[PDB]
Amino acid sequence: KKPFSVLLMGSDNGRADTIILATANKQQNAVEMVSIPRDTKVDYGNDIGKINASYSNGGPSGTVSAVEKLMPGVPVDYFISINMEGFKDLVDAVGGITVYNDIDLTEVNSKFVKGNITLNGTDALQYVRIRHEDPRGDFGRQDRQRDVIIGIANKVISESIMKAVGDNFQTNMTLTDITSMATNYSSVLKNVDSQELKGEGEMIYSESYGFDLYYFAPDETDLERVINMFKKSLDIT
Repeated sequence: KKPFSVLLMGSDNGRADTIILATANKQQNAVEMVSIPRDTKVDYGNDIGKINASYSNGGPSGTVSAVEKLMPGVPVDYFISINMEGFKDLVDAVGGITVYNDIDLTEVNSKFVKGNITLNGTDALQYVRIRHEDPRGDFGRQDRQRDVIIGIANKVISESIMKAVGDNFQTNMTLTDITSMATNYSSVLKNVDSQELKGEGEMIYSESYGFDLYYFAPDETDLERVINMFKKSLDIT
């Protein structure tokens, strides 16, 4: 059971407003996720850009190509993109997820109490989009993002639900693909470590628009740490 990767995407011309790369490994028995910031700078040649805009080129496959260029060593095996509608459905189509909420967030929704809570599509999205209310800042939105993704995955392993979500869901994976994963990599959900690519933001003037835009310069040092980590996650050929 060779380990594999899958680029998780969240949309909303079109853009990839959330980009998460993940690796599952039966041996190591763990999931390794990395959320690359949506503003990550990318060269086109001659013209710079934000990684989230790689969606414009060929839909999702485009972003996949941007993540692979951004991670030369690392190979992206599968991809799965959903817009927010597709998200809401997906959660309900699986009966709603369940997650451990770290902090009292009842000021956003009475259900966002402490401990394990159950959320339906709408409620899950309201959970994930929280911000000011969570004292943990970006890492906070990051945990919550993670929790919902694993919460959705623990349900999936307990299908033709790709009909209830349909058009808002896109994956190069097949039906027999998901099947094999639930029946072989189920264990990989025991250990799940997600982290955010470290770097710095910067304002670089734009010739087309007429002003400075925002870009994220990932730390060259950490980019390798995570690149090699992913290679070690997939057993470098």
